[PDB]
Amino acid sequence: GPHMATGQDRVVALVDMDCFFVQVEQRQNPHLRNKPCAVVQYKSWKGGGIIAVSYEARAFGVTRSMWADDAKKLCPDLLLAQVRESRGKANLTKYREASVEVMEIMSRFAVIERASIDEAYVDLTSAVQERLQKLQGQPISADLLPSTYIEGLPQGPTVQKEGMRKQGLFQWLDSLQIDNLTSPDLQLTVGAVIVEEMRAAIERETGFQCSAGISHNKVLAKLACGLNKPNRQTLVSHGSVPQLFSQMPIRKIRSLGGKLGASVIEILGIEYMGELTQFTESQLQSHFGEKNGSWLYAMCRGIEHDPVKPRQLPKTIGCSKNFPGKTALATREQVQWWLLQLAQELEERLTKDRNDNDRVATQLVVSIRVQGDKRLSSLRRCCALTRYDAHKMSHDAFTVIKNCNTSGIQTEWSPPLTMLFLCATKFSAS
DNA sequence: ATTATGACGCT
DNA sequence: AGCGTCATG
Ligand SMILES: [Mn+2]
Ligand SMILES: [Mn+2]
Ligand SMILES: [Mn+2]
Repeated sequence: GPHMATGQDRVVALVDMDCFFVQVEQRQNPHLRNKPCAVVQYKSWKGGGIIAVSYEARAFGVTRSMWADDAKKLCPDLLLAQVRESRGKANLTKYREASVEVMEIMSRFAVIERASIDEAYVDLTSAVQERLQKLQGQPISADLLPSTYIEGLPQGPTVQKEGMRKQGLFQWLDSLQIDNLTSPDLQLTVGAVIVEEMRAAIERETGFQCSAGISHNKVLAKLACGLNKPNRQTLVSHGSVPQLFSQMPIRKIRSLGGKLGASVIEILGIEYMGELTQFTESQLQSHFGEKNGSWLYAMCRGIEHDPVKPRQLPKTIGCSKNFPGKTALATREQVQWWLLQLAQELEERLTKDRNDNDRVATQLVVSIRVQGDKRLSSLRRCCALTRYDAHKMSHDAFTVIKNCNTSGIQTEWSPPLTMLFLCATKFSAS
């Protein structure tokens, strides 16, 4: 009735860089621009594993996780850029620095939450109130929203993509009641104006294009961002949620793409996010736990309260390498050499971090995988991180993993190691 | 033999 | 603390 809280109090955007590592490489090498191209890690095994794909190449079926040799079967003219290798491993510094460029631009408009190397949520509620006070009642011109889709429109009583985008936007803007600064649809619209400006600033100042979603919470903003890529933004209003969710597979919503979403589907006998509305909050909590159940109950109605956290920097700084199949580490000298390689990269990144961000890590986490273990991590052990020195860090990691060697020979390592991972955590202002 | 990250929930 | 899940450039 009048006391139902519809979760329309915030304006939240999710900005995601289009095929990010590809764009970084295309900015650096103009010969790659506007071409089918992909970014690969390594090269010897099947041409390298693809981790990013330009939209031109996606049209040929090239995807992330493809081996480049297989991708070349789909797209023989595919161009490839390789991630830098340093100390025997992939080194992603170039992409982390490019990410910082984008994040610093976004931070000029509002508080952001770094959600990945190429995406950030934006809490625009306050910026929207500001812009609405500046608009002094003036209507919102379509010219202010030149790359915005309104999800669900056009509807009701041109066969070109841009024509439909414009028709839907016109329908939306024509319905807009711009006379109260408290309408959630108006607030979302102003949010989209701001996101147009933010995306223009990112492209002007970095060369990088991005997509974005604008809605009332993080989950809807992320979902919205995916609806119209690349180089476009999408507004998902509260009112669009019933129709949008009525045919939305459950796995498309962030956090439901894995085992939990599979159990929602199997236990409840449903397929689409909207079907969740027919269950009581207690029913959902009974199957999926109190937190998940309350979250699902609100989220299938378009409502979620998870805040945009004020955090532009990563909480951990880590280094990892797999040693698959026959290249697993089987001698103590091997394990120690690779721990040193990882620790040297970690030292370099940590020292840069301390200089840039006025903080120091205080905990070192060591994770390994042993051959024949199905898990991603066989074992995790922590120890104190008291100095940014790679030799000490690698000695300490060896000390906390040494008792895993079930070999009679101390020169051999059994069972061989298929993964090493060093992660610095628990940062403190320095 | 996708690999290299990173956040967060659970107990 | 150590383990598992989700995301996935
Ligand atoms: Mn992206
Ligand atoms: Mn992303
Ligand atoms: Mn992606």
